Amino acid sequence: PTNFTISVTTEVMPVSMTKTSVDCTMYICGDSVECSTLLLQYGSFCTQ
Amino acid sequence: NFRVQPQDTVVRFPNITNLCPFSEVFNATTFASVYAWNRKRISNCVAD
Ligand SMILES: *[C@@H]1O[C@H](CO)[C@@H](O[C@@H]2O[C@H](CO)[C@@H](O)[C@H](O)[C@H]2NC(C)=O)[C@H](O)[C@H]1NC(C)=O
Ligand SMILES: *[C@@H]1O[C@H](CO)[C@@H](O)[C@H](O)[C@H]1NC(C)=O
Repeated sequence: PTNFTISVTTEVMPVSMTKTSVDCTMYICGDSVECSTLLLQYGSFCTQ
Repeated sequence: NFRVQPQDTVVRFPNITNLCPFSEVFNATTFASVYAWNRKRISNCVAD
């Protein structure tokens, strides 16, 4: 080569995504106390 | 998540002033044959 080109190029890399949290009783049962009572057998799964 | 407990109770039914014809359909003098069974429309009444 007898010449050169100074090249600037971009590289887009994801780093983080959206941090999310889930309230199980509001999703599964909403505001009903009967479903909230029945959901007490599934608390370990929601903690997981 | 932040829960708000209900305090009052709201009941909203359409305003009906008539009882349902229980005596007309249960204490009728004659009943239809099963092959020619009678159908009666029931509307605008309170099913006590
Ligand atoms: C169904 O209809 C019959 C016939 O109308 C009613 O029997 C009458 O009942 C009254 C009130 O007890 C008596 O005074 C009469 O003697 C009965 N017989 C007749 C021929 O009128 C019966 O009570 C009715 N049942 C209902 C729930 O309304
Ligand atoms: C190299 O290229 C540049 C343009 O990119 C030009 O101005 C320069 O004269 C060249 N150099 C050489 C041919 O030696």
